[PDB]
Amino acid sequence: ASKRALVILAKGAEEMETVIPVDVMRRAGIKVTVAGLAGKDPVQCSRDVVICPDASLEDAKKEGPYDVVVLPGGNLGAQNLSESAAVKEILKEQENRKGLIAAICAGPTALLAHEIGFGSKVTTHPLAKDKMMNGGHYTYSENRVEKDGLILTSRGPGTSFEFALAIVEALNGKEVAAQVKAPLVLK
Amino acid sequence: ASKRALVILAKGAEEMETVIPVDVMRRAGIKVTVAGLAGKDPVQCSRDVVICPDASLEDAKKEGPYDVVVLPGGNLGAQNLSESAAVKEILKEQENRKGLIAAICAGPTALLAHEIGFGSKVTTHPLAKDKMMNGGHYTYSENRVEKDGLILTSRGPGTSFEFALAIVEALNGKEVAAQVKAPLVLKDLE
Repeated sequence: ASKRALVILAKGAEEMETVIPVDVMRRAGIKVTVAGLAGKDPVQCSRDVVICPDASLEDAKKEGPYDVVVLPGGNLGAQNLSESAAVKEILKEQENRKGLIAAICAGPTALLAHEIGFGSKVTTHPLAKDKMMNGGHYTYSENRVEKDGLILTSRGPGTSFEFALAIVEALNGKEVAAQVKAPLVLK
Repeated sequence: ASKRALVILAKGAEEMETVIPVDVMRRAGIKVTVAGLAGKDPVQCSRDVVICPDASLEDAKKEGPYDVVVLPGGNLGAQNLSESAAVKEILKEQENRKGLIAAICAGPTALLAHEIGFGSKVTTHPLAKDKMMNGGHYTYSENRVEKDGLILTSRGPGTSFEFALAIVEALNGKEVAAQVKAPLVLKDLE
Protein backbone atom coordinates (compact mmCIF):
# COMPACT_ATOMS: atom_id res chain seq x y z
CA ALA A 1 0.00 0.00 0.00
CA SER A 2 1.01 3.63 -0.14
CA LYS A 3 3.17 5.05 2.60
CA ARG A 4 1.38 7.76 4.60
CA ALA A 5 2.53 11.10 6.00
CA LEU A 6 0.81 13.35 8.52
CA VAL A 7 1.87 17.02 8.29
CA ILE A 8 0.65 19.04 11.27
CA LEU A 9 -0.19 22.59 10.17
CA ALA A 10 -0.41 25.21 12.95
CA LYS A 11 -1.10 28.96 12.77
CA GLY A 12 2.20 30.68 12.10
CA ALA A 13 3.83 27.70 10.38
CA GLU A 14 6.58 28.59 7.92
CA GLU A 15 4.75 28.09 4.61
CA MET A 16 7.83 27.07 2.61
CA GLU A 17 8.75 24.46 5.25
CA THR A 18 5.18 23.13 5.02
CA VAL A 19 4.57 23.19 1.26
CA ILE A 20 7.96 21.89 0.05
CA PRO A 21 7.70 18.62 2.06
CA VAL A 22 4.01 18.09 1.23
CA ASP A 23 4.60 18.61 -2.50
CA VAL A 24 7.82 16.57 -2.63
CA MET A 25 6.30 13.68 -0.65
CA ARG A 26 3.23 13.63 -2.91
CA ARG A 27 5.53 13.53 -5.95
CA ALA A 28 6.94 10.33 -4.42
CA GLY A 29 3.53 8.65 -4.23
CA ILE A 30 3.15 9.20 -0.47
CA LYS A 31 -0.40 9.84 0.76
CA VAL A 32 0.03 13.06 2.66
CA THR A 33 -2.58 14.46 5.01
CA VAL A 34 -2.19 18.16 5.84
CA ALA A 35 -3.90 18.33 9.22
CA GLY A 36 -5.09 21.55 10.76
CA LEU A 37 -4.00 21.76 14.35
CA ALA A 38 -7.04 23.96 15.07
CA GLY A 39 -9.50 22.10 12.84
CA LYS A 40 -10.42 22.21 9.17
CA ASP A 41 -10.24 26.03 8.93
CA PRO A 42 -7.66 27.75 6.66
CA VAL A 43 -4.41 28.44 8.42
CA GLN A 44 -2.50 31.73 8.32
CA CYS A 45 1.21 31.01 7.90
CA SER A 46 4.28 33.01 9.03
CA ARG A 47 4.37 35.22 5.88
CA ASP A 48 0.57 35.35 5.55
CA VAL A 49 0.11 32.61 2.96
CA VAL A 50 -3.19 30.92 3.80
CA ILE A 51 -3.32 27.16 3.38
CA CYS A 52 -6.49 25.06 3.58
CA PRO A 53 -5.83 21.80 5.44
CA ASP A 54 -7.14 18.46 4.16
CA ALA A 55 -8.66 17.62 7.52
CA SER A 56 -8.62 18.52 11.19
CA LEU A 57 -5.89 16.92 13.28
CA GLU A 58 -8.71 15.33 15.25
CA ASP A 59 -10.00 13.56 12.16
CA ALA A 60 -6.58 12.78 10.68
CA LYS A 61 -5.52 11.11 13.95
CA LYS A 62 -8.28 8.54 13.54
CA GLU A 63 -7.05 7.70 10.05
CA GLY A 64 -3.49 6.47 10.66
CA PRO A 65 -1.12 4.98 11.45
CA TYR A 66 1.39 7.20 9.60
CA ASP A 67 4.81 6.19 8.32
CA VAL A 68 6.03 9.70 9.15
CA VAL A 69 4.75 12.60 11.26
CA VAL A 70 6.14 15.94 10.01
CA LEU A 71 6.47 19.11 12.04
CA PRO A 72 7.09 22.27 9.97
CA GLY A 73 8.82 25.22 11.62
CA GLY A 74 7.99 28.89 11.91
CA ASN A 75 8.50 30.76 15.18
CA LEU A 76 4.79 30.92 16.00
CA GLY A 77 3.99 27.60 14.33
CA ALA A 78 6.50 25.75 16.52
CA GLN A 79 5.23 27.48 19.65
CA ASN A 80 1.71 26.32 18.79
CA LEU A 81 2.82 22.71 18.14
CA SER A 82 4.73 22.83 21.43
CA GLU A 83 1.63 23.89 23.41
CA SER A 84 -0.76 21.27 21.96
CA ALA A 85 -1.65 18.18 24.05
CA ALA A 86 -2.97 16.54 20.89
CA VAL A 87 0.45 16.91 19.25
CA LYS A 88 2.09 15.48 22.36
CA GLU A 89 -0.16 12.41 22.20
CA ILE A 90 0.54 11.88 18.51
CA LEU A 91 4.31 12.15 18.85
CA LYS A 92 4.47 9.94 21.93
CA GLU A 93 2.49 7.33 20.02
CA GLN A 94 4.67 7.60 16.89
CA GLU A 95 7.86 7.33 18.92
CA ASN A 96 6.57 4.43 21.01
CA ARG A 97 5.56 2.48 17.91
CA LYS A 98 8.91 3.14 16.21
CA GLY A 99 7.57 5.43 13.49
CA LEU A 100 9.58 8.21 11.85
CA ILE A 101 9.25 11.78 13.18
CA ALA A 102 10.61 14.62 11.04
CA ALA A 103 10.90 18.23 12.16
CA ILE A 104 12.44 21.26 10.46
CA CYS A 105 13.96 24.63 11.51
CA ALA A 106 12.27 25.74 14.75
CA GLY A 107 10.06 22.64 14.48
CA PRO A 108 12.40 20.40 16.50
CA THR A 109 11.82 22.57 19.57
CA ALA A 110 8.36 20.94 19.75
CA LEU A 111 10.18 17.65 20.24
CA LEU A 112 11.82 19.16 23.31
CA ALA A 113 8.51 20.55 24.60
CA HIS A 114 6.87 17.14 24.33
CA GLU A 115 9.90 15.21 25.66
CA ILE A 116 10.39 13.33 22.40
CA GLY A 117 13.56 11.54 21.33
CA PHE A 118 15.76 12.50 24.29
CA GLY A 119 19.36 11.40 23.73
CA SER A 120 19.07 11.84 19.93
CA LYS A 121 21.44 13.71 17.67
CA VAL A 122 19.48 16.65 16.21
CA THR A 123 19.84 19.86 14.24
CA THR A 124 17.72 23.02 14.14
CA HIS A 125 17.98 26.49 12.70
CA PRO A 126 21.06 28.12 14.18
CA LEU A 127 18.72 30.52 16.02
CA ALA A 128 16.89 27.60 17.68
CA LYS A 129 19.97 25.78 18.90
CA ASP A 130 20.07 27.29 22.39
CA LYS A 131 16.37 26.59 23.05
CA MET A 132 16.75 23.01 21.73
CA MET A 133 19.88 22.30 23.79
CA ASN A 134 18.40 23.68 27.00
CA GLY A 135 18.79 20.76 29.44
CA GLY A 136 21.26 18.78 27.30
CA HIS A 137 18.62 16.27 26.20
CA TYR A 138 20.10 16.00 22.70
CA THR A 139 23.40 15.95 20.90
CA TYR A 140 23.61 18.88 18.48
CA SER A 141 24.58 18.53 14.80
CA GLU A 142 25.50 21.05 12.08
CA ASN A 143 24.37 18.75 9.30
CA ARG A 144 21.79 20.32 6.97
CA VAL A 145 19.67 17.17 7.51
CA GLU A 146 20.30 14.90 10.50
CA LYS A 147 18.80 11.43 10.94
CA ASP A 148 19.33 9.56 14.22
CA GLY A 149 17.24 6.40 14.11
CA LEU A 150 13.63 7.51 13.78
CA ILE A 151 14.27 11.19 14.60
CA LEU A 152 14.92 13.24 11.49
CA THR A 153 15.68 16.96 11.76
CA SER A 154 16.72 19.82 9.44
CA ARG A 155 17.73 23.47 9.56
CA GLY A 156 15.63 25.91 7.54
CA PRO A 157 13.56 26.93 4.51
CA GLY A 158 16.70 26.48 2.46
CA THR A 159 17.17 22.86 3.60
CA SER A 160 13.52 21.94 2.94
CA PHE A 161 14.14 20.09 -0.35
CA GLU A 162 16.92 18.10 1.31
CA PHE A 163 14.70 17.39 4.33
CA ALA A 164 11.78 16.29 2.16
CA LEU A 165 13.97 14.05 -0.02
CA ALA A 166 15.47 12.47 3.10
CA ILE A 167 11.93 11.59 4.18
CA VAL A 168 11.17 10.11 0.74
CA GLU A 169 14.35 8.04 0.92
CA ALA A 170 13.53 6.80 4.44
CA LEU A 171 10.04 5.72 3.38
CA ASN A 172 10.38 4.70 -0.26
CA GLY A 173 14.10 4.11 -0.94
CA LYS A 174 16.88 5.85 -2.88
CA GLU A 175 15.57 5.09 -6.38
CA VAL A 176 12.20 6.68 -5.67
CA ALA A 177 13.94 9.71 -4.18
CA ALA A 178 16.09 9.96 -7.31
CA GLN A 179 13.06 9.79 -9.63
CA VAL A 180 11.40 12.56 -7.60
CA LYS A 181 14.47 14.79 -7.39
CA ALA A 182 15.40 14.77 -11.12
CA PRO A 183 12.63 17.08 -12.40
CA LEU A 184 13.02 19.49 -9.46
CA VAL A 185 16.04 21.21 -11.07
CA LEU A 186 17.96 21.26 -7.81
CA LYS A 187 21.63 22.32 -8.11
CA ALA B 1 7.19 53.39 0.09
CA SER B 2 7.26 49.63 -0.33
CA LYS B 3 7.46 47.90 -3.71
CA ARG B 4 4.48 45.84 -4.85
CA ALA B 5 4.23 42.38 -6.44
CA LEU B 6 1.30 40.71 -8.17
CA VAL B 7 1.43 36.90 -8.14
CA ILE B 8 -1.19 35.34 -10.41
CA LEU B 9 -2.46 32.04 -9.00
CA ALA B 10 -4.21 29.60 -11.36
CA LYS B 11 -5.64 26.14 -10.76
CA GLY B 12 -2.81 23.64 -11.23
CA ALA B 13 -0.05 26.16 -10.25
CA GLU B 14 3.10 24.57 -8.82
CA GLU B 15 2.62 25.33 -5.15
CA MET B 16 6.31 25.49 -4.31
CA GLU B 17 6.88 27.93 -7.19
CA THR B 18 4.04 30.04 -5.82
CA VAL B 19 4.75 29.97 -2.06
CA ILE B 20 8.55 30.38 -2.19
CA PRO B 21 8.47 33.68 -4.11
CA VAL B 22 5.51 35.06 -2.11
CA ASP B 23 7.29 34.26 1.18
CA VAL B 24 10.75 35.45 0.07
CA MET B 25 9.35 38.69 -1.40
CA ARG B 26 7.38 39.38 1.81
CA ARG B 27 10.60 38.82 3.82
CA ALA B 28 12.14 41.62 1.72
CA GLY B 29 9.32 43.96 2.68
CA ILE B 30 7.58 43.80 -0.70
CA LYS B 31 3.80 44.05 -0.52
CA VAL B 32 2.63 40.92 -2.36
CA THR B 33 -0.90 40.33 -3.64
CA VAL B 34 -1.71 36.69 -4.34
CA ALA B 35 -4.43 37.10 -6.95
CA GLY B 36 -6.67 34.22 -7.92
CA LEU B 37 -7.06 33.94 -11.68
CA ALA B 38 -10.61 32.50 -11.34
CA GLY B 39 -11.77 34.76 -8.50
CA LYS B 40 -11.53 34.90 -4.72
CA ASP B 41 -12.00 31.19 -3.98
CA PRO B 42 -9.21 28.88 -2.70
CA VAL B 43 -7.06 27.42 -5.43
CA GLN B 44 -6.04 23.77 -5.78
CA CYS B 45 -2.40 23.55 -6.88
CA SER B 46 -0.60 20.86 -8.87
CA ARG B 47 0.10 18.57 -5.81
CA ASP B 48 -3.24 19.38 -4.15
CA VAL B 49 -2.09 22.04 -1.71
CA VAL B 50 -4.95 24.52 -1.46
CA ILE B 51 -3.99 28.19 -1.19
CA CYS B 52 -6.48 30.96 -0.41
CA PRO B 53 -5.67 33.96 -2.58
CA ASP B 54 -5.68 37.49 -1.08
CA ALA B 55 -7.97 38.79 -3.81
CA SER B 56 -9.38 37.94 -7.21
CA LEU B 57 -7.27 38.98 -10.23
CA GLU B 58 -10.26 40.96 -11.55
CA ASP B 59 -9.96 43.01 -8.35
CA ALA B 60 -6.15 43.15 -7.97
CA LYS B 61 -5.82 44.29 -11.60
CA LYS B 62 -7.56 47.48 -10.42
CA GLU B 63 -5.13 48.04 -7.56
CA GLY B 64 -2.18 48.64 -9.89
CA PRO B 65 0.49 49.36 -10.61
CA TYR B 66 2.80 46.55 -9.70
CA ASP B 67 6.56 46.62 -9.66
CA VAL B 68 6.66 42.96 -10.69
CA VAL B 69 4.12 40.52 -12.10
CA VAL B 70 5.01 36.90 -11.20
CA LEU B 71 3.85 33.86 -13.12
CA PRO B 72 4.32 30.53 -11.26
CA GLY B 73 4.74 27.34 -13.30
CA GLY B 74 3.02 24.01 -13.08
CA ASN B 75 1.81 22.50 -16.36
CA LEU B 76 -1.87 23.15 -15.82
CA GLY B 77 -1.24 26.44 -14.02
CA ALA B 78 0.80 27.80 -16.92
CA GLN B 79 -1.86 26.53 -19.39
CA ASN B 80 -4.58 28.46 -17.53
CA LEU B 81 -2.32 31.56 -17.47
CA SER B 82 -1.63 31.09 -21.20
CA GLU B 83 -5.38 30.93 -22.01
CA SER B 84 -6.43 34.07 -20.06
CA ALA B 85 -7.18 37.36 -21.84
CA ALA B 86 -6.91 39.09 -18.46
CA VAL B 87 -3.35 37.83 -18.04
CA LYS B 88 -2.49 39.02 -21.53
CA GLU B 89 -3.69 42.55 -20.75
CA ILE B 90 -1.76 42.65 -17.47
CA LEU B 91 1.43 41.43 -19.16
CA LYS B 92 1.05 43.78 -22.11
CA GLU B 93 0.52 46.76 -19.82
CA GLN B 94 3.47 45.77 -17.60
CA GLU B 95 5.86 45.42 -20.53
CA ASN B 96 4.67 48.77 -21.94
CA ARG B 97 5.33 50.63 -18.62
CA LYS B 98 8.78 49.07 -18.39
CA GLY B 99 7.86 47.01 -15.31
CA LEU B 100 9.42 43.66 -14.36
CA ILE B 101 7.85 40.39 -15.45
CA ALA B 102 9.05 37.25 -13.71
CA ALA B 103 8.12 33.70 -14.72
CA ILE B 104 9.33 30.31 -13.57
CA CYS B 105 9.33 26.68 -14.81
CA ALA B 106 6.46 26.29 -17.41
CA GLY B 107 5.36 29.84 -16.49
CA PRO B 108 7.42 31.45 -19.29
CA THR B 109 5.33 29.64 -21.93
CA ALA B 110 2.61 32.10 -20.91
CA LEU B 111 4.93 34.89 -22.19
CA LEU B 112 5.15 33.08 -25.52
CA ALA B 113 1.37 32.67 -25.63
CA HIS B 114 0.80 36.33 -24.95
CA GLU B 115 3.59 37.64 -27.22
CA ILE B 116 5.64 39.15 -24.41
CA GLY B 117 9.34 40.12 -24.53
CA PHE B 118 10.30 38.47 -27.80
CA GLY B 119 14.06 38.64 -28.42
CA SER B 120 14.84 38.07 -24.75
CA LYS B 121 17.31 35.54 -23.42
CA VAL B 122 15.13 33.27 -21.26
CA THR B 123 15.22 29.94 -19.49
CA THR B 124 12.42 27.53 -18.57
CA HIS B 125 12.10 24.08 -17.07
CA PRO B 126 13.97 21.68 -19.37
CA LEU B 127 10.67 19.97 -20.30
CA ALA B 128 9.17 23.31 -21.34
CA LYS B 129 12.12 24.32 -23.59
CA ASP B 130 10.66 22.94 -26.83
CA LYS B 131 7.28 24.67 -26.40
CA MET B 132 8.88 27.98 -25.33
CA MET B 133 11.17 28.10 -28.32
CA ASN B 134 8.79 26.92 -30.99
CA GLY B 135 8.87 29.80 -33.48
CA GLY B 136 12.28 31.10 -32.35
CA HIS B 137 10.97 34.10 -30.43
CA TYR B 138 13.64 33.97 -27.74
CA THR B 139 17.21 32.90 -27.06
CA TYR B 140 17.50 30.00 -24.64
CA SER B 141 19.64 30.06 -21.54
CA GLU B 142 20.57 27.14 -19.31
CA ASN B 143 21.23 29.45 -16.35
CA ARG B 144 19.17 28.63 -13.28
CA VAL B 145 17.93 32.22 -13.22
CA GLU B 146 18.09 34.52 -16.19
CA LYS B 147 17.42 38.27 -16.33
CA ASP B 148 17.35 40.02 -19.64
CA GLY B 149 16.17 43.55 -19.07
CA LEU B 150 12.70 43.32 -17.54
CA ILE B 151 12.15 39.64 -18.43
CA LEU B 152 13.24 37.49 -15.53
CA THR B 153 12.91 33.68 -15.91
CA SER B 154 13.93 30.55 -13.98
CA ARG B 155 13.73 26.79 -14.31
CA GLY B 156 11.89 24.85 -11.58
CA PRO B 157 10.93 24.25 -7.97
CA GLY B 158 14.60 23.81 -7.16
CA THR B 159 15.49 27.26 -8.56
CA SER B 160 12.52 29.04 -6.77
CA PHE B 161 14.69 30.55 -4.03
CA GLU B 162 17.21 31.95 -6.55
CA PHE B 163 14.31 33.24 -8.70
CA ALA B 164 12.65 34.98 -5.75
CA LEU B 165 15.93 36.46 -4.52
CA ALA B 166 16.55 37.80 -8.07
CA ILE B 167 13.18 39.57 -7.92
CA VAL B 168 14.14 41.00 -4.54
CA GLU B 169 17.49 42.24 -5.91
CA ALA B 170 15.81 43.76 -8.98
CA LEU B 171 13.23 45.63 -6.85
CA ASN B 172 15.06 46.33 -3.57
CA GLY B 173 18.78 46.00 -4.21
CA LYS B 174 21.64 43.60 -3.40
CA GLU B 175 21.81 44.56 0.30
CA VAL B 176 18.19 43.64 0.95
CA ALA B 177 18.53 40.46 -1.09
CA ALA B 178 21.53 39.43 1.05
CA GLN B 179 19.60 40.33 4.23
CA VAL B 180 16.70 38.14 3.21
CA LYS B 181 18.98 35.28 2.13
CA ALA B 182 21.05 35.06 5.33
CA PRO B 183 18.54 33.33 7.65
CA LEU B 184 17.19 30.87 5.02
CA VAL B 185 19.99 28.33 5.45
CA LEU B 186 20.43 28.01 1.73
CA LYS B 187 23.81 26.57 0.73
CA ASP B 188 26.99 28.56 1.34
CA LEU B 189 29.14 29.75 -1.61
CA GLU B 190 31.52 26.88 -0.99
